[PDB]
Parts: sequence; C-alpha cells; structure tokens
Amino acid sequence: ATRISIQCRSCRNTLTNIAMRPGLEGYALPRKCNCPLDPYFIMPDKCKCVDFQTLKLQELPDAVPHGEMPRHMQLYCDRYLCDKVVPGNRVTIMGIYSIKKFGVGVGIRSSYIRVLGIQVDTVSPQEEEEFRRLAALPNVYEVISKSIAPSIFGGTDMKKAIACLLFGGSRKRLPDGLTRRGDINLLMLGDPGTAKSQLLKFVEKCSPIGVYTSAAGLTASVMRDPSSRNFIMEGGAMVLADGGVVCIDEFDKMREDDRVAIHEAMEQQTISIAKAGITTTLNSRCSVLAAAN
Amino acid sequence: DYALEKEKVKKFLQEFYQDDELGKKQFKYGNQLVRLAHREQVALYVDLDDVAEDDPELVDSICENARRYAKLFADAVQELLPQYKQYPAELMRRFELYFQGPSSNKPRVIREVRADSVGKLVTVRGIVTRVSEVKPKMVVATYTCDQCGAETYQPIQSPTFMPLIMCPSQECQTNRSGGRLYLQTRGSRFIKFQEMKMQEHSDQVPVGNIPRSITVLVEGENTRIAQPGDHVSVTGIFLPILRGLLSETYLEAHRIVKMNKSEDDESGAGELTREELRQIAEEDFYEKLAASIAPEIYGHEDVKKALLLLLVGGVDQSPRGMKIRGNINICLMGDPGVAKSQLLSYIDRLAPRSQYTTGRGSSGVGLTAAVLRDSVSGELTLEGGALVLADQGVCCIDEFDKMAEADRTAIHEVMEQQTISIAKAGILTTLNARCSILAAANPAYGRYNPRRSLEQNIQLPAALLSRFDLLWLIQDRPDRDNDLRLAQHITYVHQHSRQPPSQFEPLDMKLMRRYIAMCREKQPMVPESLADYITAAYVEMRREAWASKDATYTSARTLLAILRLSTALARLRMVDVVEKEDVNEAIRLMEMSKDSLL
Amino acid sequence: MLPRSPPLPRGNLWELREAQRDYLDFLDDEEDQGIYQSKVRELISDNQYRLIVNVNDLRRKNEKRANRLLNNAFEELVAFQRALKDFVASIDATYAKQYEEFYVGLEGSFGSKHVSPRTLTSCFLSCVVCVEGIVTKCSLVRPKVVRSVHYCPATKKTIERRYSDLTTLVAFPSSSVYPTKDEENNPLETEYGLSVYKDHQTITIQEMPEKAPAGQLPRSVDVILDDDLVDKAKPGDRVQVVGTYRCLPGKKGGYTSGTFRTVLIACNVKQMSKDAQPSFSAEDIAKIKKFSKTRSKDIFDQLAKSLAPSIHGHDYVKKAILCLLLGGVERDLENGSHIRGDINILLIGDPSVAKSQLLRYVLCTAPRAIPTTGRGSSGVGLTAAVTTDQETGERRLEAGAMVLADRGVVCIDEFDKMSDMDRTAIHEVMEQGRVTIAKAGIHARLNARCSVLAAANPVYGRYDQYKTPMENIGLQDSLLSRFDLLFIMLDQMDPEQDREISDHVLRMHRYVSAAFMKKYIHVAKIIKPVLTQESATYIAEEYSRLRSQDSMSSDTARTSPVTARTLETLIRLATAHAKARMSKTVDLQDAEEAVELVQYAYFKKVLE
DNA sequence: TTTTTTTTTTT
Ligand SMILES: Nc1ncnc2c1ncn2[C@@H]1O[C@H](COP(=O)(O)OP(=O)(O)OP(O)(O)=S)[C@@H](O)[C@H]1O
Ligand SMILES: Nc1ncnc2c1ncn2[C@@H]1O[C@H](COP(=O)(O)OP(=O)(O)O)[C@@H](O)[C@H]1O
Ligand SMILES: [Mg+2]
Ligand SMILES: [Zn+2]
Ligand SMILES: [Zn+2]
Repeated sequence: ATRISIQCRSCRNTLTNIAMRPGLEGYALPRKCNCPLDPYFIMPDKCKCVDFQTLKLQELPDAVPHGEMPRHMQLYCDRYLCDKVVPGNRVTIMGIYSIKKFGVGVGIRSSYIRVLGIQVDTVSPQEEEEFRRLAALPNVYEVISKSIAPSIFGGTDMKKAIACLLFGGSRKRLPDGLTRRGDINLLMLGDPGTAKSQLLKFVEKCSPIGVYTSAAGLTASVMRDPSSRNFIMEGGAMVLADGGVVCIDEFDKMREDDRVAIHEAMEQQTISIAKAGITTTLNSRCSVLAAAN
Repeated sequence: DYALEKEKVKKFLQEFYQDDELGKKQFKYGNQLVRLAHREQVALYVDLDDVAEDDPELVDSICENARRYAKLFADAVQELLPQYKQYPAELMRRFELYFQGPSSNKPRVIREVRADSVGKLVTVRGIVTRVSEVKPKMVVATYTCDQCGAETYQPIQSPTFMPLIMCPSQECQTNRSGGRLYLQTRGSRFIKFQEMKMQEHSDQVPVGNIPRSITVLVEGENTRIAQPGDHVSVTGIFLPILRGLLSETYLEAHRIVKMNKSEDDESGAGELTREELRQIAEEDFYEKLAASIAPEIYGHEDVKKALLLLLVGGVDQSPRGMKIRGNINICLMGDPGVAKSQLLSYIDRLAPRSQYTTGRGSSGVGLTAAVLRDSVSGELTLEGGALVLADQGVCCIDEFDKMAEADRTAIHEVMEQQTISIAKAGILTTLNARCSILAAANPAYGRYNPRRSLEQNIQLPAALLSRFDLLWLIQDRPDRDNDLRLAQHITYVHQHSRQPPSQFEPLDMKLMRRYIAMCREKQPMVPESLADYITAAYVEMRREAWASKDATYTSARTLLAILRLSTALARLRMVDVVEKEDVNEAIRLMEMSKDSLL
Repeated sequence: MLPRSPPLPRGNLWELREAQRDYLDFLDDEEDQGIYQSKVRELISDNQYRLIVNVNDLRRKNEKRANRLLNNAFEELVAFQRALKDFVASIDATYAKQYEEFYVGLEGSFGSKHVSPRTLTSCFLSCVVCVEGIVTKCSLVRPKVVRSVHYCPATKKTIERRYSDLTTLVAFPSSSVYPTKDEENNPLETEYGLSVYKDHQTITIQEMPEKAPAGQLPRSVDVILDDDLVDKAKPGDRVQVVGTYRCLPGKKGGYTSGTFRTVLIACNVKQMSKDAQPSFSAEDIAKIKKFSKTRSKDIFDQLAKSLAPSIHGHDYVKKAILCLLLGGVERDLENGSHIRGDINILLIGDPSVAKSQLLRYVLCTAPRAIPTTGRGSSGVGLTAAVTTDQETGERRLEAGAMVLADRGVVCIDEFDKMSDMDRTAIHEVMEQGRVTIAKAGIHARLNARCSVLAAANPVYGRYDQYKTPMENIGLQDSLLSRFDLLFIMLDQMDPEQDREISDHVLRMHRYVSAAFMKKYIHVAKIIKPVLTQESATYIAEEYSRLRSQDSMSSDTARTSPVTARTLETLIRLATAHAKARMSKTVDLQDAEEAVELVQYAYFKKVLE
C-alpha cells in the first residue's frame, strides 16, 4: 500500500489520502478519533497498491577471504524492478543501505538495501540457406559423419549410426491413438578401453538435450523423506531428458532395480511406479546410447 | 409467539392415545409423567412421529428451531409434574427431555450436513471413535457467604464460566461493605458428560477422498451407550461453538441407536413367539437351521452343521481354579473354488460381534493389540486389534496359509487362554479376548495331491493344528452327474437371484440371529453314566492315529473336543443335560471331517 | 495457444442508480429475443441462487456499462445483485423471499483480464479477472454468519443483527460479540434456528506446469469460494475461476505493515477438460438404435473386428477384450451376498506379439483405466498402505492402485516379474471385490470392484512348444483360477504369416468407426440381460462336459483347472455377449458364442 | 525445524 485511507469504527469519521513511506516500514494508526481507544480500520476499497519483490544477493565467489561461507544481503525491489532478474544472475545494485522499522542483543536492528538501480552482466532467414544447400548437396551424408568424431578414428560405421540418433524418426499417431516411437537406441559392446568415453562426451556435448550418466538414479525411486517420514517420488534422469539423449557406460554396474526399470522404460517409454503412497506416471522421451563391456 | 405453544404441547402431552400397548387406549405420556413425578425415571424421549399424527405443523416448526422448543417442552413438563404428584427453577429439575427423530426425515451422512442446517434437528450415521470417559459437568454452581449465612446460585451455559466474588445480596453488602463467598461442590448440581467423535463409513466416500469427522457431546442419560469402533446413528441438534466470524461446530446428541446388524438394535423386541416355539420344539430343529445357513451354496450338508455349533458354542468350566474354554475353532482346508470365502462372508453377517480379516493383509500386531505413540503428546497408548474388537463374537481369517509365519504364532495365546498379555515399553497388561476363530486355507500348493500324505500337504505345526477342534477337509473330484446338479443350481440362482425352493424355506437372517441368542443361555451339564462311553471313544482314537500312516497329531486336547462339541448339540435341543444321542453326533462329526480322503 | 474465452472459440459448432436501472433494462431481455427471461424462470424451476451472465451480450447492449463493470467490479456487482432480486420479485415474490440474497456469476470474453497467476499483478486490484490453472489444495468447509436473531425472554421482543466482514463486497468489519444484554435490564438468548449462516472454503490455484518458464517455483493465488460454489473443485484439476481481485489489510497492535494479502473472491468456476462422453446427439442415439437392429447375427463379430485395427491376427483375443470392455451383471442376492460381474484376462506369449500394444489400447479406450507394471508395484502399493499426515501426524489409509480404479480397468504388464509375496496380495481384491486391512492402528474395508487385464512373459524366455502348458507358466493353480481366460499368444515361424504382418505394419507406417465404439459401449454397458431356460440348460451341460476329462481329448493338456468358478464365467461371457446386441434376453446363440471361446482358451496341444 | 529411545510399516 502506498496511498492509504482509514476510517473510524463507531462515529464513522474518515481521514483519507494518508501516504505510506517507502521501504520496509509500516504505519502507526491513531487512537484519538475526535469512540473507543483504537477505532480506526483500513478501507480495502480505497488503497493504491504497487508490486514489490524481495531478492537475496550473495557476494561474488572471488572475494571471499577463503575460510568460510560467503555472506549475503537482502534487497527490496519495487514497481518496475520486479521480475527483472532470475536466481543465477550477476548484477550491480545501487541501493540505499537502510534499516527495518517494524517497531542476541539489546539494540540490534535488521538491515537491507533498498534497490533503486539494477544492471545485468552478459534462427535467421539467411542462416536457413546454409542448411538448405548443405541438405541439398550431393554428398550430404558423409560430410556430417566425418565431423562428429575428430579425436577418435576408425570404423566410421560406429560414427555413421550416431548421425541418425541426433535426428531420429517421426512420431506417428494412428487413428487408434496408438502412437509410435520417435527415437533410437544404440549399444557399443566391447572392452572398456576408454576409447568410448570420448564418444559419449562428444555426443552429450553436441546434443540439443543430453545427459551422460555413470545420485538419485536413472528411473524414478520411492524414498522415505526425513521430514514427511513418508515415501516421495524421485524422477531420475530419463524423465528430465525431454526428447534429448542419455548416455550410459558399464551397463552391468547399474542397480538391479534401476536396470529393471530402465528395461521397462525403453520398452514402454514411460515410468509408472505403484508403491507405498505413490501412483504416478512420467513420460520418458529420450534416446539411449549405451556402452557395454 | 411461544406462549400459545406451551399450551398446544400440554394438550398433546395430556391427550395422546396409543393402541399397541397390547391393552386398550392408554396414555403413552400419561404414565410417563407419573413415573417422572415419583423420581423413578430420568429421561422422557418425546417421539416426533406422534406429534406428526395430529399436528403435522408443530413438527415443521420444531425441526426448524428445535432449540427453543426443547425448552418449551421442559417448561411444560416442569409445570405438569406438580399437578400430577430452591430459588432457581433449574436446580430442582432432576429430569431431562430428548427428541426422538421424526420418521419423515432421512438419515443424512456426515458429509451432507452443511451450514444450511445449523440449529436444526438432523440425523447422522457413522462409526464411533475415541469415546471419552464419563466426567461430571456442572449445571448450577452453588456458592455460600460464610459471613452472612446465605446461599446463592448461578446457572452455566458455555463450556467455560467465570465465578462470583460478590455476595450480591444488598443486605450483606449494606451492613458491612465486606465479605467473600466460597464455591461449594455439595449444593451444586452436576450431570454426566462425555464427548466422542464420529467418522464416515469409508465405504460411502468418493473413490479416494479423506473421511470427515464430527463431534458429539453425549450427556445426561445417553452416556455409556456406544463403544469405540462401532456403527451408530445419532439424532441431535447441530450447533456452533461459543467463543472472527468463522465457527467450529459440534453435534449435540439427543438420541443414539446402535445399527450394528445393518438395521437396528432390537434386543428389547428380541423375544420369541409361541408360533416360533412351534418350530424350535419340532423334532429336527437342529437340522432346519443347518440347511438355512447360506442357502445360495449347494451341497456341504455337514460343514453347515458345524458352522452352527461354532455360532452356539459349548459351555466353559472352572474347577479348582482351572479354566477351560467354551468356544470352538474351525478350519476349512480345501481345494480352490469350493465357496469357502462365501461361507465365511456369511458367518460374518450372522454374528452380533464379528470381524473379518485376511491373512495377507494384516500383521500380527494388528490382530492382537498394538502400542502406538501420539506425536501430539509423545505418550504411548494401547489400541485393540481384531481379536479384541471381536471379544464375545466370531473372528474370520481367510487366506490363512499365506499369513507370515511370525505373524501367525500371535494366535496361540488367544486360542487357549483367551487373553492377550502385552509387555511392551509403555504398557503391561492382559486384555480379555474371548473370541472363537474360523479360518480357511489351501492345502499344499493350491491343490491336494494323493502322493504326499497329510501333514505335508497341510503344513501346519502340530502345536497349531491341535488348537483347532475341527480341521475340516473339503475336496472336489469331478463327477459326471453331480456337476450337473451344481450347475442347475447356480444358473437358477443367476436367473432369479434366489435359491431354488426346496421342500421348506430358509429362515430369515433376522430371525436366526435371535433363535441363536436365545439358545446360548442354557448351560447344560454332563451325566456321570456317560463318562464310560466317552472314554472308550477317545481311547479308540488314540489307537487309530497311533496305528496308521496318514493320521494327524491327536492329543489329550481331543477329548475336550468330544466334550465341548456335544454340549453344543445338547444346547440346541434345549435340554438341560447331555444325552447319549449327542455324543454320537459329535463322534460322527469328528469322523466325517477326514473321510473326504477315502 | 491462448484461451481468450471459457467457451473454446475454435469449434463451438460441432450515482449508483444508473447502474441499477441499466442492469434491470438489460435483464428485461424480452423485446429482442428473450434470452434471459428464459433463464430466470429456468433457475426458479431448479431453485438456484445465482445465474451466469455473458458479458459478450452486455457489450452489444451497452458498451459503457460493460467497461465500467470490468474495472469497478465491487460497486457494480452490488448493483447487479440488487437489480436481480428486483427482477425476480417481478416474477414470483413468494420465491423472491425464500432466499436471503441472490448472486450473479460471469462468463464470456474479457479483453486483457484473461491472466495466469503469474501475470496477476497489482494493476488488477478491484477488477474482474479470469484466472486459469491447477488446484493444489482445499480447506475445510466451515459456516460463517451473515445474520443473527436474538430473543428477550423477559420483554418478549425479538431483536436482530446483521454481520459483515472484510470478505464481502461492502467490507465493514463487524464484531461478533453476540449481544446478551442490549439494555442492562433484560437478558437475551440467541436463536440458532432463525439465524443465517453460509459456507466458506479457501483453495489455492497454481500455474500450469507446461506454462511455467521452468526456471522458478510457479506462482500461486488464493481463492475464496462460497455459497454453494464450495465443493466444486478437488486437488489436481484444471479450473478457470472468474472472480474479483481484492486486497485485504490487517493490523496487529495498532501498527500496520504496508504489506497486504491479495485474494480472489470467486464468482464462477469452470472445469476446462471435458471428462465424459454422455452428450450423445439424438442423431447419435438414432444411429445407435439403427445399428443395434440392423443385424443381430453379426454385430458382435463386426464390433470386435473394428477393435484394434493396428494389430494383425489375434481375433480371439480381441473378442475377449471386447467382452472385458462390456462386463457382466453383478448380482447381489437378498440376504446380502454378492457375486462379481467382471472378467479378468491373462495373456502369455513370446516377446513382440503386441501384448503391450493391446494393453496400451485398452487403457485409452475404457474410461478410468490405470496402468501398472510387475516391478514398479509392490504387494501393498497395489491395494492400500498405511501412513500418516504432516500437519496432524495421525495415521490414515492411502489408496493403492486397485482401489482408485473402481468400476474400471487395471492393466498389469510383466505380471511375472512380480515376487511370490506380491501376487498373494491380490487374491482378495480379484474375486471378493473389496480389500480388508487390519494393520497397527487401522481397520478398514475398501471397495475395489474392478477388472484385471494382465500380460506375462513365459518361463524359459520363450514358450517351449514341447514341455506342457503347466510348466511354461509359473503361476500356482490357486491364482490360475482367478483369471478366467488364459490366452497363450504363441508365435509361429511359418513363412506365410510374416508376409502379411509385414504388409500390415508397413502400411501402418505410410500414413465400425473409431470414435463410435466409445459411445456404443458407453451406452450398451447399462443394459442388464436376464438368462432364459433355453440356454441355462445348455450351459449347465457344457460345463458338466468340460468338467469330465474323458470327453476332452487325448494328446491335449489343460492350461487351467476347471472348477465351479468357470461355470459363472460362462454366464458372464454370455450376458456380456448379449450386451452388444442390446438384446436384454440371452438366447441359445449366446451360450454358444461363449463356449467356443472357452474350448479354445482352456485346452492346449503338446508336440514332440 | 535439532537429541535420544521404542514400536511398527515399508522400501
Ligand atoms: N457349491 C457351490 N455352491 C454355490 N456357489 C459355489 C459353489 N462352488 C463354487 N461356488 C461359487 O464359485 C465361486 C467360488 O469362489 P470362492 O468362494 O472365493 O472360492 P474359495 O473357496 O474361496 O477358493 P479359494 O480358497 O479362495 S482359491 C463363488 O462365486 C461361489 O459362489
Ligand atoms: N501382430 C502384430 N501386429 C501389429 N504390430 C505388431 C505385431 N507384432 C509386433 N508388432 C509390432 O512390434 C512391436 C512389438 O512390441 P511388443 O509386442 O509390445 O513387445 P512385447 O510383446 O514384449 O510387449 C510393436 O511396436 C508392434 O507395433
Ligand atoms: Mg477365497
Ligand atoms: Zn469516531
Ligand atoms: Zn454475604
């Protein structure tokens, strides 16, 4: 509330146009109506309001004197500074270092920084043609499969196939709603000789969405939460990868339960756990690039 | 206005006739008012169907307000009492008045009673929970000024009240301008009181919704009626709680009726008629009931003869301080699809106090009794299991071979001594659980097979096998023509939704549930002259099962079967002494229970 | 996609005196086409409080008022609801007094007001908005007074009192003192029967997941339902509330922080998703009564052929799955007994025979179908598990899968990767139809009348066609009796079938009516045919011939035992075959349609 | 909204 208006209760006397002060400080309603002691209430119909957020600013990482956890400060944004920054940004605040007035020690106050200035630190038509002509050129196939594994060399078939998984087929819906897959799966069997970890890292890096996994797990779990003392649901990786690609190594190391669930997930393309208090479904839409041993 | 209503109620109270009294037209409330005036009675359940017989208008304006009217009535009777035979007119009340619901209203559910019926006469159905214990609630506080030698009173309405320090008598104040007055718990008046919660039947809830509760303030005479974990129907006003504008509400009970049997509690009308003594006196009364138990099920003429003894139960002795139980336990080992979970579901509904439990969906502490903590108080309390809630009745456990093996030895205690002795870390006690158990199980791996003998296609440790007086053993071998009759029975059932009419007709469930309760309380004896017959029979058994290659483990606990399986029969025939004809029936049963293997 | 109207605009075809005297003129409505005088009467014949208005009409009638109503919603809705009681007294003054006050919802197309809880800024204060999103909690319905009625036992008078709080459209905070002695002389006594209370709830809308920018914790908003709008929303829905926006201040100790809490005083609710198909056209019911009469010979076969065209072969299995989708008739005798009326199907076979496909189709066809696997499902998580609450800390019984799917379908794939201790938790809920739980502090019996469709891979990985049907299935003869139909989807390597199978699937990869089986089965489900003595003597014979081993054959093994439980699966398949014909009387052509299915599903042949 | 001790359901 910025411009507030009150009213008496018994005699119905009004005292309007009262202006609040900015920042985090309230207001002291009278008690001398001119009627019982504090006869004044707020009229909700007549009170102009403005938005306000409240952020939390942590100090840069390269300025901690390196013995402890960085300290942080509290901000107070206003009408047009709200919804301007997202947790994870770098900023430069110009504010009025001040104190809360909502009236460990005897005379201690709280403190914030009333922000009044903020900063942030950092497809095309013609681009379409370098895709068009490249798709149209006669030897369009090998030009990609040549530049998708520079370090590792030998047997371009194992690189020929990987070219398709990055594009994939198309998702069809028959009249019956009986949809069809739109992704592929690959297994690279053979000794672990570290020649394949490079390839996993590459395909993960050059993917629109992609995750390389060896935590919570791959598929969903049901875990007894300390706070709730009850079971909660943990969607793992294959529910976060939407259309993306998931890379896996050492296909015999994954937890027995987890391997069962990944089997069913590649079977049906969704994970549905029916356990203690959990009956949900999570659509798994990703691509499995597995490496065996 | 109400001044003219206090007359239109006095008329009705002094004028009402009734014919069903078995006599001539007497006065239903005419006798009541005299009894109340002679302090031989406390409550006066003014029915509302009877006001709705000559004045269907007053009923409309009672169930509309029901709070003023329940005071006009208690003033009308207050005036009429002296005319038949201290300072405030409420300390000398010594009676209370309750409305018995009008028949035209329909019993709502707890979810239905909304804010549009605050302050009206309602009727709810539910399951009791957390019934408190009786505590004295004050009504008229009596103070005394020890200085001026006086007596003063004040009446209470809220769940709280502020006492007095005045002695407002102007004389005591005027003479001396000083004096305090003490409270006193002699001249005052208390009244019994207990609060209890109700919950919805988890059946009549949306598919996955949480049941809602309501609070019931039973007080006066309705106390000690309802037991926790019970189906009940309540009739009372629906009011808000005193002390911003939102309000929490409770039901103020005026009438409480137990509806365990799915209809009502008819223990008062439970007496039999001479026209029924006709049947009970017939030659083969024992054989009519046997055929009228779950008639939808063809065959099994003998199993139904034993499931009746289980419902009647033998007699229990106590010589030289050595208790012997007087209940019967029965198991129904048998092949799949022989209608065992139908027989059990039927014996569940034919018992006053019954419980149903499944072996694979119940843990061993949930059968007997469990100690559980309250995160609000940190205090451990006891909570009865299935066998406790089924104290004087029957418990039913199907899927009995699939119950976990550590959750099954918690029954050995309840089957012999019929107590439950808990010594966990909050409690140390022995609850009383005098239940008779009836269980069903599949023999070895679903199906009996003739290669392996008994005791290896049954898989019960002898210690538990011997607890069962009758381990009945059913089989189904295909038969080119018996199957035909079974099918022509079941298809008739699915056509008409009833059983085919035999020579006679099964008795109603409501009537058998009374025939049996009358047949429990006989307590026959045993004649000495029979102790030589019985003995020989028992001896012969110990021979056969000792000179055979299939027989089970028989022990000195088998004799007490023969004994307690015959005092049941002799209890059906309404005799008061066991006769040599029932011993042979018992002996035949204990033989027709393992013949299905030869 | 932007929802700029509660009625989806794409396919809808298939002083304070001026306001009060303009609303009345709008509510006349007689002289143009009589749209609202056809609705006031309509609600009086149904005993409703409020009527829904289209602001789209207010625009065409009077633009100035339509704009002044979307920007000063309070002073305009206190004048609308007055000139509505005025207009209902102008039809039936007797009715116009039964109810304390009328209400008026809204619906139509607001220009920029169609906002999400993320865009609902503080420039919409006291302005009709139309918030969309998911409900994520509810409150406990509680009364709330709006008037009292007192009484003086001494003076025989009767005084009243009108109440008002900050959750009204007028907003004066009255005190709930409940006067007991107005004048010190006489005492008072409240009369609850003659007072007036109302309901009150408080729900929390939350932004849709697929509309969040995914970087934050999506925003929320608080709604205050009331006056028989109360139970109109359960957790997990997709609502479109249309209510005024309001800020409600406070003060704790004569000193107010400027910070306020803003709520939405709803005055209409709409479920966005249509979650039923009962709205058949009279043309549709005409088609249905035609099709049900055209040919009674071939309507079942014709129904089943069109069931899952995306699959080749498996005509028997489609027939039986249709029988599932219809169901039998649940008979409950007079004494209280009960006989189930459902069919439980089991399919075993080698990999890649479209089993999972049949399951995923039965899921979408039937309403209220629940999926489940054989490892992501424990024995207790299927039926019911005991837990506690976080706010109260007292135990309760969370419903498993097979209790949510009541009167529905439960699809269990890879039913064989389920441990022995987990199947046993079903034997009660697959035949008796209700789950019984006796845990530590819980004793309950839940209704779970459902039907099971299950798929299991055989032991040895592949069906060894030489061993026997009993050694290829691990299930014991107690569970094998529950499932009344066992289909061995054996895969055969003859070169012919693969040819047409490839043809079919490839044609599918080059892309009776589909949306008609829905209505037809949703209609033919309710019919309840009754046996007749012409067939009841034929079943009672085919069973007694099934039960005799000799009449079967030699070199023929039995997949499952024939008990007195297959007898009343004959009866169920029969009265589920005379439900497609909408026949209402089963005949000898039914009790023979359902016997060959059994003769085929029970006996298998062994090779060497 | 933290430890510590004790009972019972669940992965
Ligand atoms: N003799 C019979 N009379 C009437 N109904 C029968 C008979 N035999 C079987 N039934 C019916 O067949 C079905 C048998 O199911 P249940 O009663 O659950 O079997 P059960 O004895 O419990 O078998 P298990 O132990 O659970 S495998 C029910 O529908 C019964 O009504
Ligand atoms: N008879 C068939 N008709 C149509 N599609 C088939 C048939 N057999 C196999 N398919 C196809 O082959 C795949 C088989 O997978 P599926 O049968 O679901 O595996 P599983 O049998 O292990 O569940 C499916 O994508 C399905 O479309
Ligand atoms: Mg059973
Ligand atoms: Zn004043
Ligand atoms: Zn005195």
